Amino acid sequence: MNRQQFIDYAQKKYDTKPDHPWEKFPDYAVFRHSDNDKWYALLMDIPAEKIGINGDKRVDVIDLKVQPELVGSLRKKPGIYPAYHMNKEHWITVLLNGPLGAKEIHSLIEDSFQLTR
Repeated sequence: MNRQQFIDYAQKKYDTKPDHPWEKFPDYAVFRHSDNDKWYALLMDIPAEKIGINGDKRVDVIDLKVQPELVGSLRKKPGIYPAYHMNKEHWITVLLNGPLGAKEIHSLIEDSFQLTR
């Protein structure tokens, strides 16, 4: 799943419009509820290095909130890394255009959504 397919899925399955809090980073986009304004998804374009993957290349990742007892197990899957720019005990960073399946990603997007309802 890529950057495009992601922002679209959010718009349809949640009717959420992407926000861009950072002026310096036009790409970084957050997804929150209209209720409590709580972020449940953080889309970012970052240097592969910042999350351990090598190669002088950039990557598109999304940060999702999960239950602290699942962070250890999830991070063990391929394509899931430690939370970047977010709290590591509560957040997860999923690599887009990566080995993680869109289905598995959709459910994680749901989990982060309900965890911040």
